[PDB]
Amino acid sequence: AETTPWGQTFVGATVLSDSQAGNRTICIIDSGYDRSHNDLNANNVTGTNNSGTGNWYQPGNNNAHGTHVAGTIAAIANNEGVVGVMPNQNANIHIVKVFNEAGWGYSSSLVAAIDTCVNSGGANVVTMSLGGSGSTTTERNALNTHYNNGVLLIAAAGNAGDSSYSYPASYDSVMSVAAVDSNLDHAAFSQYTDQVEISGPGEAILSTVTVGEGRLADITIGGQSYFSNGVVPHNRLTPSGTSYAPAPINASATGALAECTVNGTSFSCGNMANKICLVERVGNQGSSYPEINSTKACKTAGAKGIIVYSNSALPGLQNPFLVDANSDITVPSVSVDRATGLALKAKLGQSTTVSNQGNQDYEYYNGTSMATPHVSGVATLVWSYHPECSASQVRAALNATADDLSVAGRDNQTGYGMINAVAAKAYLDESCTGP
Amino acid sequence: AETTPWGQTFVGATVLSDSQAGNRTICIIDSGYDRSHNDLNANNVTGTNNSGTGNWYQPGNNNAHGTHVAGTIAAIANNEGVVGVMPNQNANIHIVKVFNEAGWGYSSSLVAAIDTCVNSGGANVVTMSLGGSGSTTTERNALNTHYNNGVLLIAAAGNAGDSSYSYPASYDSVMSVAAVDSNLDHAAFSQYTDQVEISGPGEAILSTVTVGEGRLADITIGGQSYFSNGVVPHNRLTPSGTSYAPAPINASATGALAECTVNGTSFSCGNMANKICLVERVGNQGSSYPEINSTKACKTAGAKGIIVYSNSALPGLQNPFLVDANSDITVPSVSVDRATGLALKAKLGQSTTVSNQGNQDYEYYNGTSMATPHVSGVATLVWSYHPECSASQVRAALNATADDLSVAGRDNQTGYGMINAVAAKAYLDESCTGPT
Amino acid sequence: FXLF
Amino acid sequence: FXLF
Ligand SMILES: [Ca+2]
Ligand SMILES: [Ca+2]
Ligand SMILES: [Ca+2]
Ligand SMILES: [Ca+2]
Ligand SMILES: [Mg+2]
Ligand SMILES: [Mg+2]
Ligand SMILES: [Mg+2]
Ligand SMILES: [Mg+2]
Ligand SMILES: [Mg+2]
Ligand SMILES: [Mg+2]
Ligand SMILES: [Mg+2]
Ligand SMILES: [Mg+2]
Repeated sequence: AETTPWGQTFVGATVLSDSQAGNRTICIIDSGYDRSHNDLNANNVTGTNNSGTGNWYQPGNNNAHGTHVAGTIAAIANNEGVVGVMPNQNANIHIVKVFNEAGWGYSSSLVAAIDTCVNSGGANVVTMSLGGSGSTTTERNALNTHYNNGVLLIAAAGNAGDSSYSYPASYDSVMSVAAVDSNLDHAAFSQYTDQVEISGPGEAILSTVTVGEGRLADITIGGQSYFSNGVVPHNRLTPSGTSYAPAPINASATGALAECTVNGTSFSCGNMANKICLVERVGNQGSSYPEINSTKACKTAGAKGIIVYSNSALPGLQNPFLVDANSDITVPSVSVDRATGLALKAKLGQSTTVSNQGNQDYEYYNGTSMATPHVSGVATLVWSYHPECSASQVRAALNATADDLSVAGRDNQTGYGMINAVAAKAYLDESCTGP
Repeated sequence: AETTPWGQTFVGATVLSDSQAGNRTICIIDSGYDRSHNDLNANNVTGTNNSGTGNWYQPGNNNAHGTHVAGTIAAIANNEGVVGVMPNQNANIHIVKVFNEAGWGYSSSLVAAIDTCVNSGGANVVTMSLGGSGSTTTERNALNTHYNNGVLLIAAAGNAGDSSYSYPASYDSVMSVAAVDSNLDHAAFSQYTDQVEISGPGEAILSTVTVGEGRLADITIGGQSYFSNGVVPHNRLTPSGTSYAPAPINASATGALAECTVNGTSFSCGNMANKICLVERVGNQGSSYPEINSTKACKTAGAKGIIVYSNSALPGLQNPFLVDANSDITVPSVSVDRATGLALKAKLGQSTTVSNQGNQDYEYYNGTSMATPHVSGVATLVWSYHPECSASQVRAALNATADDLSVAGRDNQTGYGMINAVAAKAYLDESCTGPT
Repeated sequence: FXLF
Repeated sequence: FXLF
């Protein structure tokens, strides 16, 4: 079975066709591409090795970021795993691996990596889910030159949760991409600046990861799965010295579904022994990490499994940090969006199996790095319908057709709004400058 | 006696009166102001303390940067020490101390410091000889608002010797200041960007420092001192672990003056035993630190004292690092500009005394931080003649009247050129928008 | 210079 | 955040 992550549907990639994408080339400057992955192996992908990062097609260990980004752009349609913006093995993809497990390892600069994308890869679009706080004139000039030469540059705004400028995203020649969740709400971590130009799916984004390094979750009732609805395994963290470290609980639990009622700030769980405890999330991640509150309420009650659903404040699918100071959550717990949580209410009392599984080939990630490939992927797809238009014209089309979010007009949190593939295409259908 | 550093003369501060400066207020965001200094005590100065940096008027130890900056702006004319851009005790100065000896110690942000300058200090001009590599929208917005609200913002471009952007200098609302030497040559360390807007004196700048923490040099012949010519005590560094550390030679040496001959890159020093060795500098600081070459040539020859003078490539007064890997230079050595070195040739054979002394109240510094106060000081001085013109108009006047340097037109190294007080004043004398 |  |  193949799943279509919410982000793919929201940006409109599923309704268009990448049949002509062979006329476009997108270069991914990131941590490599796991070419051995079943959802990525047969893509029209190439790369240019660098002495400092080994093989572009071998990310290495714990360096799956680039593979996740690539999956959002081109996970192959094949009845397994997921699908990317251009899933039919048409688009040309070029890989430039600048990051190793330890960090940046490219023998040269970002400018050099971009040069490689253009000169060696023939890139039309260069996507960069990375950045730094520094800026220079030489770099600004180099990227402006590439942009004016017809290369569309797109980069992540950053996840610092402040107004700081991250580069290359903050240069005028590059599209700064912000992250939003499945309810189109601004992601708390997404940096907000006057450079932020457009938004894309960036919270709880399911995609491909280096084989065996992923993790998934599931909820089953009546022999049917809620996987396609979006079930996120709790990103559990427990104390590890002077900090916190990942301590995932991968197991399955089965029992009658029961809900811990939320009244004000108090919980009414009753006896959850031998049951799968459904509970509404109290509070939200931002200045703090409250996931542990609703989760612990269930555990303390004796729950065998736990399902936390989004509250009205942030109804979209959330993938928050489950900070477990006392390591109390020793049972499998997951997160689902509000709509799914309310649907589960009608199944109360029925046998339910909740499960978290490790050693998977896919995983849910959060980040402006996840929003970026939705934007660059769509940019490439839309551009394939009108390859004669320039990068600046395509960029303008995306901005002009984005769905306005948050407060009316362009804002620092979401830019012009949510990218819209269908609308952008219709725009260029009239002409390279729109109607 | 009182000395007028070259920078003061070059920017026109010595020919434009500060009699009206009382209608202006310049705020210095830096490492404090040593109010006990004779050249700074009697200024119309105030400050706003911050919980993390003690008293603004007490820099503490080894935290004299702000005092050097302040001296360039307003060292008082009092027949002693030096003089600043506005030396007659007229300008109003407000101090905000954001740096402690250990580094940034302000309890809040740069924006908060600028807010204090305006709200508590009533600042018309805010000068910032500091910066960082990071930039934010909150900062950009806040500074743009202060600028449009009538506050002139001026900051140092940075000393990294590359094209990187240092902030606040690199925001559109702030004047990014580059450094040049006494020959108007671009300082090798001055960052070059498309934000660099104007240049000011930034190499071998003599100014006030925390009392007793300074260092000075002197050359005396026939009982007459060359101090006013500009004599820089060699900033000597010797190996310290995996790096280098300051190892200044503070002593006095007296002997007949003799010159070491230079032919291309070769030396012919002869016998310098018991002599003060005069030698032309071979090479210049930049990608390397060649000061040790000419200096060592003299020392090896037996010199008891050394005077290195500028070559034709960079004839201005230089204050380079004397990297002494083998700790060879154990005698007092100094640096003087080309004009001075050439003038010393007439004295060959005569008893010459070269001395470097610590525990002084003044010192030579290099940096875009030194160029910045010449620019902000001059901006304040010029603006005092036309207080009703806006900050934006004054900024435009400074740029329109700067003396073009380097290549024709504005360039990333020197911006519009060397600030010119007299020319800027003439521009505004016509109107706030200059000639029509 | 990180991934986002 | 240094002096220049
Ligand atoms: Ca698939
Ligand atoms: Ca909006
Ligand atoms: Ca004086
Ligand atoms: Ca020029
Ligand atoms: Mg941008
Ligand atoms: Mg942008
Ligand atoms: Mg919007
Ligand atoms: Mg106000
Ligand atoms: Mg600027
Ligand atoms: Mg500027
Ligand atoms: Mg006014
Ligand atoms: Mg110039």
